[PDB]
Amino acid sequence: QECSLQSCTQHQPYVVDDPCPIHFYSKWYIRVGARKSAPLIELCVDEAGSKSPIQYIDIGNYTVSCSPFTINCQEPKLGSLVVRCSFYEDFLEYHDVRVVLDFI
Ligand SMILES: [Ca+2]
Ligand SMILES: [Ca+2]
Repeated sequence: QECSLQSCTQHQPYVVDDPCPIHFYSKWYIRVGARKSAPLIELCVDEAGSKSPIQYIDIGNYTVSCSPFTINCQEPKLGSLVVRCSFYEDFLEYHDVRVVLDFI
């Protein structure tokens, strides 16, 4: 699975369905420009055991929450929305799943 198609209300908050299978850890990124060779921008940061959206001056209010991960329902302006799914016993064994949105 390389992409996940999900449905939500355009421009309103949406808890993203995590496509990572059992025994995989999830981390959310934007892949800049949807270009494989480009940087991955991490969307959430852990502080004192809780996760919060990184306040990028540019990204705006795209990330509504990291408890749970919640976006405004739209494609990111800066690139693709990607979750990295990492196997619980081998962090070098992972697969990235791009999330794309249909609108209701
Ligand atoms: Ca990617
Ligand atoms: Ca073993």
